Amino acid sequence: TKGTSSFGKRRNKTHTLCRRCGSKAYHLQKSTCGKCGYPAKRKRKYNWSAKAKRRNTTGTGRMRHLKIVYRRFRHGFREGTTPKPK
Amino acid sequence: VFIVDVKANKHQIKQAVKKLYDIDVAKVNTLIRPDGEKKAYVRLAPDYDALDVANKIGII
Amino acid sequence: TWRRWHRRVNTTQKRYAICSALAASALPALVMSKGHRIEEVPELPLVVEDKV
Amino acid sequence: MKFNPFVTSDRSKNRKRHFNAPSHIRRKIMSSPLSKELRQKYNVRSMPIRKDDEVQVVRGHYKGQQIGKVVQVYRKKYVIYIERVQREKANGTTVHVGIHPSKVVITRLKLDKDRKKILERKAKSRQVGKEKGK
Amino acid sequence: APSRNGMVLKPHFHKDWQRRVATWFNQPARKIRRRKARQAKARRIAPRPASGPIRPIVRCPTVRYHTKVRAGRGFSLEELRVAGIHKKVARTIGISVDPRRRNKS
Amino acid sequence: GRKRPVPKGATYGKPVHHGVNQLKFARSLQSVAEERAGRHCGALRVLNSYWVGEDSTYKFFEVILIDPFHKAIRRNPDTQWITKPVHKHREMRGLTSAGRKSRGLGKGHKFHHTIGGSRRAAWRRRNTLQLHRYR
Amino acid sequence: SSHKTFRIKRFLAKKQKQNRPIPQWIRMKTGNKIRYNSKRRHWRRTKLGL
Amino acid sequence: AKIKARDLRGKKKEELLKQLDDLKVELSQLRVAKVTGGAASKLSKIRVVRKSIARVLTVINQTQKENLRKFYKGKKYKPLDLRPKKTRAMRRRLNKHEENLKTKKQQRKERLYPLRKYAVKA
RNA sequence: CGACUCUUAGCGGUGGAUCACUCGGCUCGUGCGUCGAUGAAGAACGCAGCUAGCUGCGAGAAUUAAUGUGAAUUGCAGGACACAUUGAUCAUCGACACUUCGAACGCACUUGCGGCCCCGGGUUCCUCCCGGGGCUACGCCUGUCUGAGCGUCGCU
RNA sequence: AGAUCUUGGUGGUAGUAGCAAAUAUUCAAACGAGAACUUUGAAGGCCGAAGUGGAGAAGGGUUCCAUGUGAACAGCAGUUGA
RNA sequence: CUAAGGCUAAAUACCGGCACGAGACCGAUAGUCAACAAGUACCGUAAGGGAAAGUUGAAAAGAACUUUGAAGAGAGAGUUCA
RNA sequence: CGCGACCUCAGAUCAGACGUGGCGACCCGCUGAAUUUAAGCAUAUUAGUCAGCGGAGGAGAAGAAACUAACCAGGAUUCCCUCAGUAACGGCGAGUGAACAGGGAAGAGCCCAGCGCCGAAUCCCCGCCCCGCGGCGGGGCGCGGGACAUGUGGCGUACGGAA
Ligand SMILES: [Mg+2]
Ligand SMILES: [Mg+2]
Ligand SMILES: [Mg+2]
Ligand SMILES: [Mg+2]
Ligand SMILES: [Mg+2]
Ligand SMILES: [Mg+2]
Ligand SMILES: [Mg+2]
Ligand SMILES: [Mg+2]
Ligand SMILES: [Mg+2]
Ligand SMILES: [Mg+2]
Ligand SMILES: [Mg+2]
Ligand SMILES: [Mg+2]
Ligand SMILES: [Mg+2]
Ligand SMILES: [Mg+2]
Ligand SMILES: [Mg+2]
Ligand SMILES: [Mg+2]
Ligand SMILES: [Mg+2]
Ligand SMILES: [Mg+2]
Ligand SMILES: [Mg+2]
Ligand SMILES: [Mg+2]
Ligand SMILES: [Mg+2]
Ligand SMILES: [Mg+2]
Ligand SMILES: [Mg+2]
Ligand SMILES: [Mg+2]
Ligand SMILES: [Mg+2]
Ligand SMILES: [Mg+2]
Ligand SMILES: [Mg+2]
Ligand SMILES: [Mg+2]
Ligand SMILES: [Mg+2]
Ligand SMILES: [Mg+2]
Ligand SMILES: [Mg+2]
Ligand SMILES: [Mg+2]
Ligand SMILES: [Mg+2]
Ligand SMILES: [Mg+2]
Ligand SMILES: [Zn+2]
Repeated sequence: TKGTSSFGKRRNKTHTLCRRCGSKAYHLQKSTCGKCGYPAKRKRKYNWSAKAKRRNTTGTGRMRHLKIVYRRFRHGFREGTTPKPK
Repeated sequence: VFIVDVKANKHQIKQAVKKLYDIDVAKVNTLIRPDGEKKAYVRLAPDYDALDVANKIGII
Repeated sequence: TWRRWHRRVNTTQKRYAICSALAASALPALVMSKGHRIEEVPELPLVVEDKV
Repeated sequence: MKFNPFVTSDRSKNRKRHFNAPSHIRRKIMSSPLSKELRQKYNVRSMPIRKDDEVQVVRGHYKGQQIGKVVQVYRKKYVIYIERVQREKANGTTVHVGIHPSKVVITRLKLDKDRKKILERKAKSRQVGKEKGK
Repeated sequence: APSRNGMVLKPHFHKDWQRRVATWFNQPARKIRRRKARQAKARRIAPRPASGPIRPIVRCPTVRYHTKVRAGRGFSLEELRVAGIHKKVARTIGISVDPRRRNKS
Repeated sequence: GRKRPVPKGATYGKPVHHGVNQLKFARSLQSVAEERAGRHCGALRVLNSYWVGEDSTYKFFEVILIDPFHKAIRRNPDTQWITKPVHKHREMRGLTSAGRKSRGLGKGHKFHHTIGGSRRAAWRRRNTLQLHRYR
Repeated sequence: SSHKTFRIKRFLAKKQKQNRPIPQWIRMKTGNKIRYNSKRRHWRRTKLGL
Repeated sequence: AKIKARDLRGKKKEELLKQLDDLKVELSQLRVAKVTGGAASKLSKIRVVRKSIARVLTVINQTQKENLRKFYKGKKYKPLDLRPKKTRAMRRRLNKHEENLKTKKQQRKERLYPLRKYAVKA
């Protein structure tokens, strides 16, 4: 039986969590993430899915460093200085 | 019974308790709770009483 | 966005329309019909000194 | 009218700024007129509302000449609480009725060094404007 | 399908033209920016002429335009030599020079 | 030449694209050698290259690379240009001599394909529909 | 299962911690617009990602 | 009775560490009170003690960092955390001296044929 | 006479149309046009007295310092805060700090295991155990040191 | 007014089909506003050791345990409950 | 004209980013998928797919208290201009 | 029958630097369809376009003629108007399709190798001293190392140049 009876035999996970991108697409047997291609240096990105690009593009996360860069650009990336003490 | 940092091992727990409570410990058992914390059962040396140590800590 | 929002009008026709508007502005019936409340204005082609 | 191309007259933008203003400019937004006597004494017109000054209500249900001390400047709801401006609720307890600071008039200021400094700054700017426009 | 008399028309709209459409809503802004740049440059070179170096008198090439005359790129080295101006001082004093132009006549 | 990398020579489509053999790469072998040298030494800058020998199956080139952060390069004008960020991976953007030869650049009637800087620039200019404000 | 890795256990710990109702005092805040935790998960209705 | 950052800057390393240790001990006692119920005042003191710990630690770190900057001032090689962190590209770009130095041919051109200030009558 | 059914109307339900509103979009224009091994984007896990999400933050964790401002925050509680032997909040943000993955960098991971150099302790220098700190990726440039060659030579 | 149109809502059908695979329940009491279903006791039965018993792997992820509630859910109910 | 070596600003481009301004545009089935804890809930092993969901009141003044019921829920009373 | 010089290679957690990855609207280099149109269809068209790969910057690319022309001649590149749906290509079918001149926006020019001359005049690194810190420079000192005659620097580049 290709349906209900066969659905009882699925007890072995193909994919696990990926240590990059945190997605449950890390093919264990191929040792490769189907979303980011983790062992590859470069991120898996395709122009035939703009929705997938915008799901994980820059700005969809925290931008911990880029927010500070955007703020610091407005003052010429000054360093080593402090405001005049009161 | 203490709730400890998840990255601390038995040696570190033993030294921490020994330093900041000035007591000698017999052994340390460690588990990680289902809520993600780490719980340490620290058995003291026989000459130390867990009851009055707990009294002076303030967890009576 | 390429709806062709703008129209170009002949310069002679634009000048013609300016002339018509100016000529109509000196007729009390037309200014009254625009509803500008000219009943105590001394002279409709109202000209004041350059001090203004 | 407005000519500066860097200030907006957009209704949605002005409302967004007003309702998401941080508290340090909500303080400026929540300003109140001074009385005629205070306006004569200090050459200023309006003053940001303060915790311990006495005001009187000039609009709404609590109009009158009674002078009440402010007891709370609740900037999150853009309101202030006054001493006797309160109502009974169902279970018999009294709750303060928040009213907008633009609907009161300040009759006595809570004065310290900062309030005094702001007062002379505003008066000096007004005097400079009068001398420029004389 | 053709319908009665008409002109055989060949629109060049078979090549996905709507991805490459250049609108001109920034034309007034571009004119403003160019005017501002012109004024800023004129202020920068304060007594010097705003348009720039003097240009030579130049006859237009083909038989359609050889009756007209216009401004060239720069004065030729023969012109500068017989006028007594150094080809390296002319640009400093505001004379455009064109080393690759010859004088046939 | 450049064999088309299709399985079993099947280029599924119209017969004009059935070609597998006798196809040719648009860039020259000198440009390919420059690209390989630059890709290996990504910290250096390809300046030029020249032919040193060839076999029936191999061509040999020598590529000049410049370290853009050496002080001898960096303190000398007339060489500081290669240190600019715009001048990185010239061999990959086709800005060296060998890579430039394949872009069809030049002056005059033989090189109308690249008026505007490149073939793509000329194509965009010639295929863009200018819709003014006043038509 | 009973055998599990530390990372899986930590993932499940976070899920357990965040599967709880909202505090009662949230609804008293100024301009709350929150009625209940709409991200509640039941172990039998919907299954976790892993 | 809070502790301020201003009066902590005059103190030296030993009593700064001592006060940090006292604050840490008090914070541990406050956590004990929190788990054993305690009082609302002792619960509210937790944030105060945590911010005091942060204040002492940042004063210590700032003092150590400025001492290191003074020590490494005027040295050819400095630690990376002491070097400026403008931007990766800004650090790669040329410095002022090698940006503005010119060739002998170029400066001879500038000396011999400088740009002149001139006006043209109409 | 009733029930039932139909039509109409009043009232009441069910439902959320219409209208009014709008801290949202869409479009156009302007000025800038700045990421990352000094560790980016992204991800994970944590951090609040009461806090699940969102937001903010990183073991200094809904923030520290500094500067400006000048009496609040607020849902409740608590406690500051002579605002002058300096100051709540907010904003700015140039000092400091910034967990684990990730180009991700000792090796490896649906796990774990090393090596080298210092420091402290159990030891009472001698190197075993424990803790802490710093290093240990690939490619490549200049230089350095150590070398290889029945490569080319010189002297013997 | 139509597009087996799109989204949402609502009827007749209709208190209808149905709540019928694996033999089976009964008596008394307690708690409780409320008991065919909960608990305790008694009785009659079933699984019959290749089990309806006792424990694991994978998978689930807190379902485990105690206390409390009776909104919704457990296609009747519930004082019981994954 | 002088190839097979090299550099070079401006005028030009800009559906990503930072910060702004505006509109004969749309007005919660519209306008971005997203006016809201939206690339969220949820679905699929995965690549990927992907919603619904705005409005008390000026102010909570959000119905004290009495009464029937085990409660849900009612009858009074009360707040409010409603 | 060892010791040296050079050459060509190797190792190092050697001293000091640099590259990697992201974004990718605009830009550069490649690769590159088919749906579609031709009322069928194979060349053609779609289209050097979608998809795919690599590389940048605030712009990029291009760029100072081995040019256009044939005139009484113009004079780097880029962009706009026009040339022009034209010359031309095309089962000369469907369809495709520039350039020159002209008018404007902007306008900026230059450097090597070589040929030669000048006692390598040249450059990097490391120690010392002084003036400075704010992107790490200036000056001087070293019988201090190295690169370099298998060629550094100055003059000089087709508009000629040198003595
Ligand atoms: Mg099947
Ligand atoms: Mg398998
Ligand atoms: Mg264990
Ligand atoms: Mg074809
Ligand atoms: Mg299930
Ligand atoms: Mg020279
Ligand atoms: Mg009705
Ligand atoms: Mg502060
Ligand atoms: Mg293993
Ligand atoms: Mg030998
Ligand atoms: Mg209809
Ligand atoms: Mg029935
Ligand atoms: Mg039945
Ligand atoms: Mg039996
Ligand atoms: Mg069993
Ligand atoms: Mg149970
Ligand atoms: Mg039921
Ligand atoms: Mg919508
Ligand atoms: Mg509506
Ligand atoms: Mg009920
Ligand atoms: Mg009404
Ligand atoms: Mg090293
Ligand atoms: Mg066809
Ligand atoms: Mg057809
Ligand atoms: Mg067909
Ligand atoms: Mg593409
Ligand atoms: Mg890259
Ligand atoms: Mg360029
Ligand atoms: Mg170029
Ligand atoms: Mg030339
Ligand atoms: Mg025509
Ligand atoms: Mg074509
Ligand atoms: Mg001009
Ligand atoms: Mg020479
Ligand atoms: Zn992945």
